[PDB]
Amino acid sequence: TAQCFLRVDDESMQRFHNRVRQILMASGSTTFTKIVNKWNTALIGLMTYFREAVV
Amino acid sequence: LKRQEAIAQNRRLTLEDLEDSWDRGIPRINTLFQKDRHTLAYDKGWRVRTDFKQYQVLKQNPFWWTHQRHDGKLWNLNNYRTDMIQALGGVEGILEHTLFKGTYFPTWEGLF
Amino acid sequence: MKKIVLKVVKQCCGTDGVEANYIKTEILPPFFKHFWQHRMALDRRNYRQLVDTTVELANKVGAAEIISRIVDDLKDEAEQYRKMVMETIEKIMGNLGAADIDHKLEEQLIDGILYAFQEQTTEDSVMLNG
Amino acid sequence: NPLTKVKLINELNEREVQLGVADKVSWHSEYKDSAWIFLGGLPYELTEGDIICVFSQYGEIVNINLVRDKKTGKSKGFCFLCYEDQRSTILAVDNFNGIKIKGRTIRVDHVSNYRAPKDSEE
Amino acid sequence: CAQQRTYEKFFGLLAGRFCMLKKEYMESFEGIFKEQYDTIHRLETNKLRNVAKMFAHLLYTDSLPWSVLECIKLSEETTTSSSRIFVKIFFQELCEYMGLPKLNARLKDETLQPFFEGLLPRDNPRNTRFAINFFTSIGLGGLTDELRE
Amino acid sequence: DTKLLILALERLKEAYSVKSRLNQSQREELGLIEQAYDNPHEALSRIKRHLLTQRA
Amino acid sequence: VQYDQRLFNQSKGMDSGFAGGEDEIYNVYDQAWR
Amino acid sequence: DDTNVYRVTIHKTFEGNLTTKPINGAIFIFNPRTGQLFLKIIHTSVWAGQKRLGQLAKWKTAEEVAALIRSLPVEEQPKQIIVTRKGMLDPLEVHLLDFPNIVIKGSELQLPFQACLKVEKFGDLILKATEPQMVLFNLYDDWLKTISSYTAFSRLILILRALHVNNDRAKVILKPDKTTITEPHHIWPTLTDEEWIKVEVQLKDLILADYGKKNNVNVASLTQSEIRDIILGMEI
Amino acid sequence: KEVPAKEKPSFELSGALLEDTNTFRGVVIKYSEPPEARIPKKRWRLYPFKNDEVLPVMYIHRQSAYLLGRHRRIADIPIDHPSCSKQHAVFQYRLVEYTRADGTVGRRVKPYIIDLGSGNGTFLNNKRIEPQRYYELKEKDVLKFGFSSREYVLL
Amino acid sequence: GLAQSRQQQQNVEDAMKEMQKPLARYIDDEDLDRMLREQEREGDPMANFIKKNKAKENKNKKVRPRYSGPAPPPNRFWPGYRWDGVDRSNGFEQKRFARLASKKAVEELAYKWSVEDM
Repeated sequence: TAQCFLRVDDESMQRFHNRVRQILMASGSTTFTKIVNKWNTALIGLMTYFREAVV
Repeated sequence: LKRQEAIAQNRRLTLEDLEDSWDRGIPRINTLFQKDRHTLAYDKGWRVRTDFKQYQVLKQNPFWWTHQRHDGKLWNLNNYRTDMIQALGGVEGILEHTLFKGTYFPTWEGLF
Repeated sequence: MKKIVLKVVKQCCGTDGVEANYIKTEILPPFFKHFWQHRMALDRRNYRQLVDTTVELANKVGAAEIISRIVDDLKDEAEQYRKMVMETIEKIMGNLGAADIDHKLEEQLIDGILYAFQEQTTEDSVMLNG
Repeated sequence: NPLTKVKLINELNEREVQLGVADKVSWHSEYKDSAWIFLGGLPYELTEGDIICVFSQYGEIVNINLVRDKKTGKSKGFCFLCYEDQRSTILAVDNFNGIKIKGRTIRVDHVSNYRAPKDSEE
Repeated sequence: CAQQRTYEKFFGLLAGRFCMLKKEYMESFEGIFKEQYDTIHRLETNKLRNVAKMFAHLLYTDSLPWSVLECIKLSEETTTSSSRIFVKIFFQELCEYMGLPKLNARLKDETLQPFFEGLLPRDNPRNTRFAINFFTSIGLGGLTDELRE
Repeated sequence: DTKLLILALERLKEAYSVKSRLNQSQREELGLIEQAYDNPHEALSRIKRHLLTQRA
Repeated sequence: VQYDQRLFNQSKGMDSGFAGGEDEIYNVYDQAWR
Repeated sequence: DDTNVYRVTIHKTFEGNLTTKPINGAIFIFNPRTGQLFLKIIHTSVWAGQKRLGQLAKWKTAEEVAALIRSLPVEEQPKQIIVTRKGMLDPLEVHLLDFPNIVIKGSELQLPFQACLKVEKFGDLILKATEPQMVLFNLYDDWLKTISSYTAFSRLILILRALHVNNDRAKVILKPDKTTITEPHHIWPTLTDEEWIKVEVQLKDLILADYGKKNNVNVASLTQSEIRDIILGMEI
Repeated sequence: KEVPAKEKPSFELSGALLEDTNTFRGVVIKYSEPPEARIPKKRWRLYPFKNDEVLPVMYIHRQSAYLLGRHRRIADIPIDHPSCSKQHAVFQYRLVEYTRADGTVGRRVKPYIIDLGSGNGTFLNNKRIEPQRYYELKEKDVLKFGFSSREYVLL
Repeated sequence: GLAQSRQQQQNVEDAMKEMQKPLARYIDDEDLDRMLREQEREGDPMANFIKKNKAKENKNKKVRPRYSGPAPPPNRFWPGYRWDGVDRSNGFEQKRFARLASKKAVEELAYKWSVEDM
């Protein structure tokens, strides 16, 4: 009957940008595999809730 | 349909929950068949307490909308690693890293 | 009754009466046929009594006659049976010695105890002292 | 003494499940090529048909042997059951041990050699 | 496409993008269909579904000639199992895209339609009765007629 | 009754996976959690003791 | 309904697996590699 | 491997007598690092006109081997060649004058490439040929994506030795179920790792059982160094 | 020649093996509930009438099965009737598949009655019933305890 | 009684797989495309078109009849259950089934516990 077009709200991408900003801050107090694992947890926490919205 | 078929007949669900591959459905059917069904069925009122746990212990959770023992693992990324291997070759690090002065390692599959 | 006759074989062969060829002709072949099993190594009162009889049987008969009949059992897929064979070997070789073992037997026992050392699961130290 | 062997055979299986013994060396590779099992502690009100009905759950007994006395008796308490397959004897000695039927408990063991009129322990 | 867990509509889109881009892709690709159904007994119960919906998606979005169905042989003597539940989820899954009416017509209304053996087997009162029974069981029954006089 | 208390204690135990932790407060938190583990009924009635008469 | 015992007890828990908010402890890739 | 350059089939003619037919032969060259199998055809037409046919193949082989060395590029030619039992150290020495830096060595690692004539895709290719085609096949089918060349060699020579000592049960072991399909561009079946090592265990049990049946030796009475010496083919 | 032997085997059922499974505290009960036996989902009550007027009322919505007999020791529903066996007839609910006029299919609660093979037999509608089959009970039908006529009506 | 029959069946299958069939079977094979057309393949509306009802013929390994269709408990070794096998045991099948399921769960949690800080 209809079509549903989807985009990501600006507060969500702002929250993810500030998220990776604090992992850049925490890079100086932890190692490299820890901040890459933290990047990965943030990327699953974005993408598995933003599956069709990331495209 | 298969539950009412097994009630109408007198058989047992031996391996007929395998056509749906044991990990399908948005509640992920293997959540029902686990160790803690009778206790985690009494954990009602969830997915909202985890969102209020941003007003608790300082580790910010990116998983406020789910936890695996009630709605299940909603994604199984397992073959992305294997396709990363097949995209960079199975010798993706052995030519680069000195495995040769690690020991005499001829196999590189028992490495831990 | 297996436990009772396993205790009887120990104390009935140690003084003067039975000789070597008598035992190694008709006493020990059914002893290795019917008693060296997996069910007797499980019960500890049957686990200890087998090796405690086999010590005196090796005192009466000899070293390599018993060992060369149970040296091929060190490559089994059971841990407790290999532990029983290892306790048998350690008690015979600590009581009797190793002069009776020739060049046709020592590589078998060394390879067996190395293969038992490679594939043990529990944190026991009886194989270490063996 | 008449029913502590039930506890002994139960502690064997408990030690097998405790130590983590695989099926290749879990006491049943020593009793191969034999579908005969010995029974112990049966009540005297049991016929051959009831024994077939209670032990045909894991396969029908091909060869039954009750210890029927010569002239003055009816039964003693022992029984021999020869199934089709040896795994049926495995499941029968692992599952039908420790149960009770009308009072006195029964026990299941292996035979592995040949049938005998009286050699076992009452 | 045949192997991704649950089917992803992304493939009947890339696939279609080719399948109407250059003339060749549609021809080759259709060849893959006719080739495909007439085996379809190897992969089953999953890949069978992903591939079935794969083709239903092409038909629905077109970019594929409506006559690929000349190969589908509706028999119930000569259909075999996994073939049968290939075509099941095929129509049943194509059902809602087109809806029943817009399918019912486009299945038939095209005039030139009689290329197939799928529905039109107006032949002996066996595979004719078997069609009706099948499409009633698959739960569409959007086309059923009386050829029994 | 125990089937909810064990849920609450595991809900509290989930937030403690790293062990670079603090000096007194959260270590005695996990100590009280494991004391409630070793004795469910003692903490179960201690909740009731806090639950009838304590409001300051 | 007679459920089989093989389907039962295949996974324990009452935790999450996504443990709290500690984003350093490798939640992904549930099974092994070799 | 140049053992199967000459081989005689078993047949019965229209007469009752028995004779020999010098049918076509094979030359095996194997690379254990990648799995490449260079299979050279020796047609029947060179088996007529020449004399001492059982002694001239050792001189006819090395010319085609040197032509293969000249045909392949610089980075792919070998620095060492491990031949079979010695009849070719001096012919390869006089034929490799254009490439002096290649070492020719005869070792104790004999390999049953004659068991490679027992598989069917090699067998119909070696029997039906009208030209020295010089085919280039692969034995490490899809193993390098998961395992190394080391485990691949340790699997391949065991399966080939099992096919050599008994083609019957080593043929039925490689198809353990009725769902053991083989893609046309490969020669080995496709199956999971647990049944890979299961097939490995039962084929080394086949080899040890054939040894214990041939020489009347207790299998459990052999040390694992001796089991290694049997499983590689050491002269005992 | 008089007999083969004076002893011989049996091959007959003892009471004991059947008894341990089905216990009235002093005796075995015949009638294990069939697999589709379930709680009645309709309102149902068995009313006894001595002569057409109310005596007790037995609520049948509680259990899947109900036993008829001579004393409240054994059977769920007892009668002061000297020519009723201890086990007389059994009331049994079941789920069966059904089809309605429209062709719609599904699971229906049906109650049934079966004689136990009691010493004096049983009757429905003032007509004798055969033993060893579940008869379909219909609303208002009369149950009675012995092959002719009796001092109590059950509805 | 039946283990020797199983040995005869596996030896005749061994003979037909060895003396007539090649070393590797392909996709076509003239046997597998027949078995693929003879699969069950649930989700088929044509099942009730040719079958009346799931009746009970003389479906047994021998000529003698077989036990009816209630549900027996599983016993890890798929048996020839007949002549009144009504679910009496000491509880050894269910206990070790729960043990092996718990082992398969704790190896999954132990891999997690080992992979934490890597």
